[PDB]
Amino acid sequence: NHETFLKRAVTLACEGVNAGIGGPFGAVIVKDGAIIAEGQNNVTTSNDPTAHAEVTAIRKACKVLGAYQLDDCILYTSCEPCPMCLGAIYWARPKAVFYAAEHTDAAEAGFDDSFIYKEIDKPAEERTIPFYQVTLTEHLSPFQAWRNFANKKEY
Amino acid sequence: HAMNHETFLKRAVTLACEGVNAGIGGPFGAVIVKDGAIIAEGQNNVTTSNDPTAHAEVTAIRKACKVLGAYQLDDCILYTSCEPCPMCLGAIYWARPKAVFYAAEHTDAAEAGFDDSFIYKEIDKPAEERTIPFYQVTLTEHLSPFQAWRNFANKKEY
Ligand SMILES: [Zn+2]
Ligand SMILES: [Zn+2]
Repeated sequence: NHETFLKRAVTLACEGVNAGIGGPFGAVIVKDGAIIAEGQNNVTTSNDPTAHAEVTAIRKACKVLGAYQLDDCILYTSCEPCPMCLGAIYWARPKAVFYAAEHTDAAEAGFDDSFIYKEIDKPAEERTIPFYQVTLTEHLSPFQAWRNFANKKEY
Repeated sequence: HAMNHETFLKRAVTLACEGVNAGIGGPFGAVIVKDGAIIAEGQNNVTTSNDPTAHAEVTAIRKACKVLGAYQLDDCILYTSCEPCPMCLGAIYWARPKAVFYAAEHTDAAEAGFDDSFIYKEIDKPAEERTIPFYQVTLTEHLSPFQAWRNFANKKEY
């Protein structure tokens, strides 16, 4: 069944492109043998650069589950997750990920997937989008608030 | 009142503290600035929105794009209370603001119990050996989406 679900993700990626929804990426999230949510890249039609197929599928699955974690779920994606989506997977915590195409296939199609992976390893200020650290005396204050917030929900 | 980077970062830190104390979510805040003014603010809201992608930076990016009616953050600067985790660093690169300023570091988030540092380390592990394993499966049709894209005349690049 892993192949079946991955084939569905690839079909969704093609359909997304051909219907003008977005980019060539699709994803499916499964739990207990049932698809709980699907996603297609929809960045340009939703004015949301975070609306990658995997992110969209994660958001929709979490809404169906009424949860912020993907306990016992498997994510199937048409292409290896980019850094944003790999991060989203680690915050959502499904049990496994299956993918077909690789980041190099996305890069060959003109996308920044590979470039972003490489930017992570560059020194912060030399990144194409520079990242500057600034010292603030109260930079740990949010963490102190968190420690003292009795009704917190960990994530 | 002259503004500087520290002033926008302090607003991000205030948003992080107030987001925790109002029960919105985690100890992280962010603001997006354009033309010297804040155009969107974000607070981590993962557990109240049932959305593990709702980090402060992602929320601020989403809101700013809605304000601008765009999917890019042309000429914007992002200020965040803590160094972006891998998800948010990726979101920044897909949104394309000009620069990012941050106060606390990934090590501070890790010391407070968050997975920020862990995820950066996981990127470098072989896919199948990751704590959340990533399995590549060969499908004959794996390039079909990209062929569709190359042939879709009205595509909008991003
Ligand atoms: Zn992605
Ligand atoms: Zn983040």
